[PDB]
Amino acid sequence: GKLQDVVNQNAQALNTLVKQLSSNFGAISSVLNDILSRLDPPEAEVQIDRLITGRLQSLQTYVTQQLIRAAEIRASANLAATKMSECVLGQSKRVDFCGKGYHLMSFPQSAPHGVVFLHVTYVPAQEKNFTTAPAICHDGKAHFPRE
Amino acid sequence: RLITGRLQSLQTYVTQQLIRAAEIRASANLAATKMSECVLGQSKRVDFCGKGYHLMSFPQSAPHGVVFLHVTYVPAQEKNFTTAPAICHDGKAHFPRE
Amino acid sequence: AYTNSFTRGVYYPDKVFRSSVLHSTQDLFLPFFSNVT
Amino acid sequence: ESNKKFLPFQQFGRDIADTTDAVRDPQTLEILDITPCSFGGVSVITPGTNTSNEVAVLYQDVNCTEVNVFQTRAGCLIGAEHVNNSYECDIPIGAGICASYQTSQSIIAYTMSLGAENSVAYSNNSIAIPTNFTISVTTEILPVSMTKTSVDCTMYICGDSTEC
Amino acid sequence: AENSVAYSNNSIAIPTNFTISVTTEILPVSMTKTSVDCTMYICGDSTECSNLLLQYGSFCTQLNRALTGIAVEQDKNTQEVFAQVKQIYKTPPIKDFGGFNFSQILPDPSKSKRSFIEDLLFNKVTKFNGLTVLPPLLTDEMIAQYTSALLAGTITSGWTFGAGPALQIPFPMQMAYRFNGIGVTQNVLYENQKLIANQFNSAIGKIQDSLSSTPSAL
Ligand SMILES: *[C@@H]1O[C@H](CO)[C@@H](O)[C@H](O)[C@H]1NC(C)=O
Ligand SMILES: *[C@@H]1O[C@H](CO)[C@@H](O)[C@H](O)[C@H]1NC(C)=O
Repeated sequence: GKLQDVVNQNAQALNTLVKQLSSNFGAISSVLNDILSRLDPPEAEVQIDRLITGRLQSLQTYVTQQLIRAAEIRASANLAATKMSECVLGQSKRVDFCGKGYHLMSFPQSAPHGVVFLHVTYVPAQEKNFTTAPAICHDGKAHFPRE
Repeated sequence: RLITGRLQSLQTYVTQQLIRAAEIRASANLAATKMSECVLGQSKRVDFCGKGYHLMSFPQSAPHGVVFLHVTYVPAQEKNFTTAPAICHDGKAHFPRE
Repeated sequence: AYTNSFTRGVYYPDKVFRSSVLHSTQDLFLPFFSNVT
Repeated sequence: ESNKKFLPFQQFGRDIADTTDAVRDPQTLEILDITPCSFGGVSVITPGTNTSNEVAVLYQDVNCTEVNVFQTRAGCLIGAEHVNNSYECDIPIGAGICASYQTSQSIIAYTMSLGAENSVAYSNNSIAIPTNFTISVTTEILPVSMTKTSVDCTMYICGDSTEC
Repeated sequence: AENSVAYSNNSIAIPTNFTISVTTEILPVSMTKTSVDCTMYICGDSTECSNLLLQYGSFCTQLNRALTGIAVEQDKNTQEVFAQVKQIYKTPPIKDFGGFNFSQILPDPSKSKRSFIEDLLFNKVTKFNGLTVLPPLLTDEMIAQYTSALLAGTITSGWTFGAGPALQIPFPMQMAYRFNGIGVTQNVLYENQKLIANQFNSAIGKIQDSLSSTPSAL
């Protein structure tokens, strides 16, 4: 749903861009030839001005939302480029970066406009209670485990 | 004239909201990362979880935010010494293990 | 003679009631620390 | 019936946003508070039509007196039972209320629970050590690119129009 | 301030003591879920204005879509940060954590079941046109229930609870693991546990003062 959500957002933004052609923006008609034929050039210029200004903003808005959206994808392409340098091309020690567990390795899989990481992690299981001791004394000296 | 003036005033507000909300998402992704790596495990990334040698961190909530208390170990009271890369005892070089 | 109008000359420019507000308005006010004849 | 104490000569009331708030009645010199009559949005809480066609309607920021009828912080919830239990969130609503379609079956509206309780048997000499393991393989999906779309000025705005 | 290290080719400096300093980092995570209506803001109670607005098409079918996506995301931001642990952990009724004192960060039942420090942060930081502010999905009582699970899980289990089944370990012993992870042997902590517990407790206490003294911290 992450890669699909990217596709829908772009298509809806483009469809909204097209459908804005069927708006008067305070002019008489939304068709360029209809307003041209119906009226005289001295008057059609005002109606031409109303449409183009309405269509400039509609094009201006689309690019701005594209610049904001494209910067949201660059922050995901920089994370995926980082999850491949550190998870795939080496073993990670950053917690929850390459999956929930103790990271072992990862395998990239491509996808349409995206990438899928399969994070192989080692998960402990079957815990058992025990009794611990910071150190043990045998000959009047304290012994600490090495590892 | 009014509605066009009010459309732009509403259009501007949303655009500055989209730019500002993307500045908060870059802080919610950092705080989510400072909790996976500082709180839920001990970090070895320098100055990520506080200035020092990281030991542990404790999250504290706040209104529209989060506060991390980064427990770090700071060395102190340095003393000069004289060092040696290796020492020779029987014609062989000895290097420290750790 | 001339004298210094320290802080006086301030009036209510309207009827409205404002509670704990630093309202800023432009109207004909007596300039602060002016010279009263 | 307000509570502000206007000055003797004052007939208006205003907020920081220069919006009219209180008025003094000219006939009886009593101050009146003005609150705009309730507005908001309507949201339809529904399980999938693949499951059922029974929906619950929420009116945002309403005291239920302006519209079986549950009143929350998000607004007046109509058509959803209120349960005193607490399950995982299914459909978010707000302020911790999550509605879900469950057992016949209808739409409930509970306060979501923050996971299953657990308390670690912690002492000052007890340690737990794993004895086995599992090799779990999880999947992470990340978008990396978009569609390279370009739009022409002349063709989009003034398609086939020299005058434009 | 100027400083020049007394550097030679056989001189090395080695620390002999240490301090356990506890620093504070503040990060914004969410905003207010604000929505604005087209008809009410632009043409509030005006049929004539509303009819002419329809000529612009769907300019503000987008704006209600843009402002909603922000709001549904502001709830994701809060969910990624806190909602990371599954089981809601709890501290034991006893508090003998090797001599370490967590009362200033752990919830106290003498209150909003927040802690001492969380309350300092909450005390410190403090419509006619379709400006509807939506409520956050996770109320602040749930969020502070989440940070107690992380606090209680860390104290009793260490880092073993974010990686799988939660395995308990004494807090005096867990810090020996943490010390051993920065190049310092275990016996440094055990031999100086009494000093270290006081250093940890003293440093935590200064946190409340540092927020309480100056209000520019948050
Ligand atoms: C005006 O004010 C100044 C200083 O504020 C004072 O010296 C002077 O006497 C006043 N009067 C005139 C007529 O300048
Ligand atoms: C709704 O109105 C009732 C009057 O019966 C009042 O007591 C109550 O506080 C109101 N509730 C809200 C949530 O505004």
